[PDB]
Amino acid sequence: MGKYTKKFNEVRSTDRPLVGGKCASLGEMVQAGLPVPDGFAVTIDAYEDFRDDSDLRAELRSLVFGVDPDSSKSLQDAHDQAVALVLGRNLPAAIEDEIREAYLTLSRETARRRGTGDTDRIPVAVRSSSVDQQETYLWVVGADDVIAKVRECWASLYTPQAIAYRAGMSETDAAEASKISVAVQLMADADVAGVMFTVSPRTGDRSVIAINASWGLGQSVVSGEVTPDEYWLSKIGPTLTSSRIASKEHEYVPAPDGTGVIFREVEQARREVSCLSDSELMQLAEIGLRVEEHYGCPQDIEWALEHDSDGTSRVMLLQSRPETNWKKRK
Repeated sequence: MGKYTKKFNEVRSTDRPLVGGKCASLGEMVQAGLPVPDGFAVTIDAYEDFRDDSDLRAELRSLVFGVDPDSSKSLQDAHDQAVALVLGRNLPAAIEDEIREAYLTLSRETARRRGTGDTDRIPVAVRSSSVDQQETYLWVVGADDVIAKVRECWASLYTPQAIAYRAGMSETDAAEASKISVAVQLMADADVAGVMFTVSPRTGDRSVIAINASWGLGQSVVSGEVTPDEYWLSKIGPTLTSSRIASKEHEYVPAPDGTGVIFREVEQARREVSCLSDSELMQLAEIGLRVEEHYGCPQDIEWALEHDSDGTSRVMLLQSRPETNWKKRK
């Protein structure tokens, strides 16, 4: 059937009926040639056919429609019971196996691409996706945890707040507002990571690109636990105009078992070397231009770079927002 998961490369914008907003979002981006972490959507029908396999639907509705919406003890109660069922009832085999298979596919493809161990335990993020509250689990490892966290996502539909808000609506609306999708995406396993601005934070010059980069996970650069290398390009060209290479003393990497990060020392030989090649700056610079023309304002981008087993450098776009000062001023 194939009804329950869809790879990101195949999700379009016009798939909002089946994957929701966040996921059709990520779909248009890949489509616009913006390289977001690879993964798949768990489609709205995974949750839908779950609640329809037994009386589960009637009972959750009953619970939501039952509540004293001005009593907190009423919301707690309904929340508790609702969640127990959402994590508890049997998941239909067709749903479970497809989610399992989609994850194994991602893990094997990735282990091939990264040229790392094919151990079916690739770390992923799992994040909820309303059809029109964000739940996020990071560093999820193995098919069992993916299934477990996908269910947690479905359960977050039944917070005190979320219940109270649907308890109001017409049955139609609550049914439509109970639809959910789930995104399963690679955690980065960055060789180099960092941030990029398509405007100078300092001057508000919108004709330059600033990249701050360090070894391993972007966390060391985002949290200021390392002194990054700094590069400046002009957009016209693009032309590299300036670099400043630091002693990069620490990095974060994935934990071996994939469940967290670990802080460690960058060994001598790598500390004072430039962590981005001239071709990689140009890759990054080009993605910044794409990303900024897509959104239509200057960006503050968080990126990662992986070197694939064959050798090609692959840039991942992890997050992106308007650059704050440009925005503050405006």
